[PDB]
Amino acid sequence: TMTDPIADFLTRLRNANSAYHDEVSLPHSKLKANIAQILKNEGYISDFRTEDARVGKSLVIQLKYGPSRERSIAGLRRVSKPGLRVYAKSTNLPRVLGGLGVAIISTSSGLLTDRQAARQGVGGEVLAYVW
Amino acid sequence: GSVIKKRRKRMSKKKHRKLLRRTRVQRRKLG
Amino acid sequence: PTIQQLVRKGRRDKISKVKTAALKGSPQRRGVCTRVYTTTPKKPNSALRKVARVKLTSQVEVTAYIPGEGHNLQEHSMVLVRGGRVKDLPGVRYKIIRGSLDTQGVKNRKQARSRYGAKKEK
Amino acid sequence: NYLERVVAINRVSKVVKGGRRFSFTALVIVGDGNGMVGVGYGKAKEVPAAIAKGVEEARKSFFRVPLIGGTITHPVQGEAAAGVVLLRPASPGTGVIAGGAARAVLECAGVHDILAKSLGSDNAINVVHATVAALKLLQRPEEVAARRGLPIEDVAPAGMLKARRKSEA
Amino acid sequence: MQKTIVVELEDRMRHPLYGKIIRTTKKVKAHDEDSVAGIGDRVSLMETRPLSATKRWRLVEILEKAK
Amino acid sequence: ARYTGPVTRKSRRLRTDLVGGDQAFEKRPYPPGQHGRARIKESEYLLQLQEKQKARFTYGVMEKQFRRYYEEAVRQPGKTGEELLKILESRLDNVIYRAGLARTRRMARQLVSHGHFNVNGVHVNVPSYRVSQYDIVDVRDKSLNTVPFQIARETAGERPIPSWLQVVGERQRVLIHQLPERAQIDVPLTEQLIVEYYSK
RNA sequence: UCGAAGGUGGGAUCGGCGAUUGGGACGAAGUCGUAACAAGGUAGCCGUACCGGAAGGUGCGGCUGGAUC
RNA sequence: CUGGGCAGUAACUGACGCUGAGGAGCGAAAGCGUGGGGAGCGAACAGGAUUAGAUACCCUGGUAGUCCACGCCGUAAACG
RNA sequence: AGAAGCACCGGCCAACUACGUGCCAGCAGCCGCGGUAAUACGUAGGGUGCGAGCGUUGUCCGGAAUUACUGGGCGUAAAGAGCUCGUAGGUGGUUUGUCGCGUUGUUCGUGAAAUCUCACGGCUUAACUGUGAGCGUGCGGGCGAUACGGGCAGACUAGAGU
RNA sequence: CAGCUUGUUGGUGGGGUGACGGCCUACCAAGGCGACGACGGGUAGCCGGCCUGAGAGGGUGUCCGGCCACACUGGGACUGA
Ligand SMILES: [Mg+2]
Ligand SMILES: [Mg+2]
Ligand SMILES: [Mg+2]
Ligand SMILES: [Mg+2]
Ligand SMILES: [Mg+2]
Ligand SMILES: [Mg+2]
Ligand SMILES: [Mg+2]
Ligand SMILES: [Mg+2]
Ligand SMILES: [Mg+2]
Ligand SMILES: [Mg+2]
Ligand SMILES: [Mg+2]
Ligand SMILES: [Mg+2]
Ligand SMILES: [Mg+2]
Ligand SMILES: [Mg+2]
Ligand SMILES: [Mg+2]
Ligand SMILES: [Mg+2]
Ligand SMILES: [Mg+2]
Ligand SMILES: [Mg+2]
Ligand SMILES: [Mg+2]
Ligand SMILES: [Mg+2]
Ligand SMILES: [Mg+2]
Ligand SMILES: [Mg+2]
Ligand SMILES: [Mg+2]
Ligand SMILES: [Mg+2]
Ligand SMILES: [Mg+2]
Ligand SMILES: [Mg+2]
Ligand SMILES: [Mg+2]
Ligand SMILES: [Mg+2]
Ligand SMILES: [Mg+2]
Ligand SMILES: [Mg+2]
Ligand SMILES: [Mg+2]
Ligand SMILES: [Mg+2]
Ligand SMILES: [Mg+2]
Ligand SMILES: [Mg+2]
Ligand SMILES: [Mg+2]
Ligand SMILES: [Mg+2]
Ligand SMILES: [Mg+2]
Ligand SMILES: [Mg+2]
Ligand SMILES: [Mg+2]
Ligand SMILES: [Mg+2]
Ligand SMILES: [Mg+2]
Ligand SMILES: [Mg+2]
Ligand SMILES: [Mg+2]
Ligand SMILES: [Mg+2]
Ligand SMILES: [Mg+2]
Ligand SMILES: [Mg+2]
Ligand SMILES: [Mg+2]
Ligand SMILES: [Mg+2]
Ligand SMILES: [Mg+2]
Ligand SMILES: [Mg+2]
Ligand SMILES: [Mg+2]
Ligand SMILES: [Mg+2]
Ligand SMILES: [Mg+2]
Repeated sequence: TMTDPIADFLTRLRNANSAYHDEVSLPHSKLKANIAQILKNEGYISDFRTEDARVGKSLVIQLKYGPSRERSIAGLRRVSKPGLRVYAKSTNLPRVLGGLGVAIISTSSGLLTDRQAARQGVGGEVLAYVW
Repeated sequence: GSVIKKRRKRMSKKKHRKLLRRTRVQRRKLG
Repeated sequence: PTIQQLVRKGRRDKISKVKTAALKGSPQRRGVCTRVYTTTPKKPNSALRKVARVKLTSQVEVTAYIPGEGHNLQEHSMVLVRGGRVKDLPGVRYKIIRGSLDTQGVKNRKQARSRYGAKKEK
Repeated sequence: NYLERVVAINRVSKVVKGGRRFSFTALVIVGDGNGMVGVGYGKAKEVPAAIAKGVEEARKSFFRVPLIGGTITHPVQGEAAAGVVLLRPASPGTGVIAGGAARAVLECAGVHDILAKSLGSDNAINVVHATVAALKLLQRPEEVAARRGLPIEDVAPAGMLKARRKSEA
Repeated sequence: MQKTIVVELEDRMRHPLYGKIIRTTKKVKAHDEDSVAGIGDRVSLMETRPLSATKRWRLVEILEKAK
Repeated sequence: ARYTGPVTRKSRRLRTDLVGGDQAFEKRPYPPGQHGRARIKESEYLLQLQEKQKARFTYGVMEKQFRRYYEEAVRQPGKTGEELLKILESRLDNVIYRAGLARTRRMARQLVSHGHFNVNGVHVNVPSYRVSQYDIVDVRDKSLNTVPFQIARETAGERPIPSWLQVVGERQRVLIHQLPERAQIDVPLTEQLIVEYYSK
């Protein structure tokens, strides 16, 4: 069945980014909203917002592309898995593309990326690498 | 030539069954 | 595959077959060296090869190659045997070191003169 | 003053009624030694003719390799037909470390500092195809920043930040 | 079994090489100065001096009784 | 142990004039032997091996000693080739070569081996000692009035003196300003191929 | 009383040898065929059953990793 | 007599889901047991032919089997 | 002036010509060489790599991403159970509040000494030693956190079922 | 190697011990362990470490140091902290 909507969301992102889709729609969960917030303020997508779905909430996000048809995301990868959870301390955080990409980190301070985790001093769950 | 891989197995199985039929009696039933 | 599968049954390495036997962790081992004779190699490389049936001090029996040319080995020479397998012969997997108790060094050896057993000169 | 290097010379054959018709394939890599590298396959009845054809069609298959001063910007893994080549940037001291087929391509590209590892097929041609694919996958901080909309300093790590200007003063 | 109680402990720990979280249980013995306890009985315990061959625990407080 | 053999032979084999001045070299720039003129196969391992042999026989350094120096150069922070050249320069026979108190390496080495040298007034006879910063490169007091030690005076002008050591007048004592880094190191050899070698 | 050793007994279990016998592998320029690869001369294979010096043959069902219109 | 599936309404429950080591059931054909049945076909078998031979292919017959009931078997290029 | 030998030279692998032998002797790790012109056997010369060491064996790791957590695969290359149901187990939609077990932050204690790494110091340098700083990844206590996972008390209908 | 366990699981009263304790004993109940591998078979001293490896891992436990076990083989007490 439907396991790990985090990976479902990022796989929807991959498939539509590879298909050059302007926008994606999916179910809304607070974790998805915060992941889309991270993706925004790290600059991998354009605006996202929410519909009044028939049930629940519906999360739509827009995919930004360069002036020509170049992907603004070069890929992405779920790292924390429901079959294998991966945790990282603040001193041994993952380095995505040596730094040119980022990793979504879940911490007691909420969801926040590699730079905030390193210079704020707490590590924890590593949901995914976007780059 | 993937059928050759089947023919080797066929020959080995055929010889084993032939040996069992040579010994379905006290030749092998005692043992 | 499905990491739960790995935790239920872990990755187990393939059995590494013992490359050398009859010596049981011994770099060399001596033998009474019965039945010296000469045998033929496989379908190519038609020649005649000097081999010896060695009763090793592991209380085993193996076939060994006599390297070099010439040997004084007949039936009961106390030989020292080490590894090394010849490609031509099927059952040869060991080699008597030349220059041991009752294996003299090969005569007229002036090149490489440590294998095959040889003092320099007089 | 412009580097060529041939990696593999392989004698192919075509079978006809009379017998076997032989030919030579000459995989060559042409490079400037700073950032310009191209790979040419090249085929001809004669070994130097195949060398020349490979050089001539490698010099028309060029692509820029993004470096930062002897090492690549970030680590990648190129996947060829069946070749897999993994590249990891190296500290400014330890030189090129690569296998026979990869080493030529990155030396012609002009990297001085790289960790290369062939994990997939061992065929030289597919190895160089995989390495080239990895160099395509390579990206620059200054265009990743344009890709993401954020400036240089908040996309590229401070290490490579301060390591860039140490070349050009 | 006559003033003896059996508490089935719980623990989760990181798998040493595959890194998963394995759920491992226990089955251990604790004291009851009063032999009243159903089946279930989320309860807490602390160590003692051994009161039998495999007695090392004591029931301290019983909460959310067996329903 | 030392090589104790021909020098121009290996200069020819390595295809580089290692020593300073050799008429025996440049007459037959090809490697010696009966097959001295054959077209050698320009292999990567080939030039790496000739290059490491260059690095060794330039300073008269033996194999496992060069190993040990390279395994501490790799471990030292930063880079490895610059520090490897640094330390192989810091060997005191090379120090004498830079100071100009010798004509060739094989007697720069022997002037140390034969005990004509105190560093901090300490009798040293091992040629592998490494000079530190600010140190004094001095001689025994009784060495004076000896033929090479007095021809060492007028032969101090034909060879330039590096800027990491200072040589003074009637007391033939050197002062090591600092441990020389990269540039003032004479470079008959490109040095990244040692670095590449030992990853094999 | 308990108690090592010892004795008695019946089992368990791990090995060695064994007349005789069975297959396997590797060898050589041996003997009998020609079963497969082409429609391989009856398409070939799978399971199963029976038969035959030997490859194999045949029946029943199946497959195309064969054909035909 | 009986199983499943699909669509629609949104009436109901409110995560009750997925998978599944072992395990259990089902499982072509052949085969096995007992009892029936047996037209046609048809392993085996026999004759004829072909052939150097022909333990085959082709022909003539033809037993088991193929069918039924109830058990057993539990295997197939059981394949997409 | 008393003081150098060892191994190897077809490709891996750095290092070649000649003579003697002629499927013989023999070499070899691999694939192969030698049947009258051998860079591959024996000798000579030369050379290469080393050097009080050089080679052979045996053992182990590496290369081997050829047990794959890092880091592999299963249509035809080895690999989907004949199919289904279902036990343990693994795993699990959306949302609210709480616990803080996992997770995570900090401190304290422990993690002996020696070993390994950094810096100096001395045995003539070195090997070796000493000192100071890391390592000691883990664990126990206290004080924080609740984003994710987990427990609990609930809620929803989107999955599932009626 | 799928069933192992009867002083075995627990309790009471005792004994015994330096000390808790089926450590032992009388009585009473019938429990405890196990597919997260009981019971069994084979192998093995363990460790900081050492070898290798980029690491994770793999091999190994020799000098040194720490812990344990043993002292011809097997069983037992004594003194004495
Ligand atoms: Mg084909
Ligand atoms: Mg692939
Ligand atoms: Mg491969
Ligand atoms: Mg009590
Ligand atoms: Mg017998
Ligand atoms: Mg045929
Ligand atoms: Mg046939
Ligand atoms: Mg025919
Ligand atoms: Mg046929
Ligand atoms: Mg059949
Ligand atoms: Mg028949
Ligand atoms: Mg049929
Ligand atoms: Mg409701
Ligand atoms: Mg099953
Ligand atoms: Mg059934
Ligand atoms: Mg039937
Ligand atoms: Mg029947
Ligand atoms: Mg029958
Ligand atoms: Mg009947
Ligand atoms: Mg018929
Ligand atoms: Mg007939
Ligand atoms: Mg019926
Ligand atoms: Mg099957
Ligand atoms: Mg079917
Ligand atoms: Mg070579
Ligand atoms: Mg000749
Ligand atoms: Mg030779
Ligand atoms: Mg070896
Ligand atoms: Mg491995
Ligand atoms: Mg190996
Ligand atoms: Mg594979
Ligand atoms: Mg699959
Ligand atoms: Mg297959
Ligand atoms: Mg299937
Ligand atoms: Mg189902
Ligand atoms: Mg199921
Ligand atoms: Mg369940
Ligand atoms: Mg659960
Ligand atoms: Mg959930
Ligand atoms: Mg000092
Ligand atoms: Mg020191
Ligand atoms: Mg120390
Ligand atoms: Mg310590
Ligand atoms: Mg529904
Ligand atoms: Mg009792
Ligand atoms: Mg009692
Ligand atoms: Mg008492
Ligand atoms: Mg033992
Ligand atoms: Mg590795
Ligand atoms: Mg010990
Ligand atoms: Mg010892
Ligand atoms: Mg004794
Ligand atoms: Mg006492």
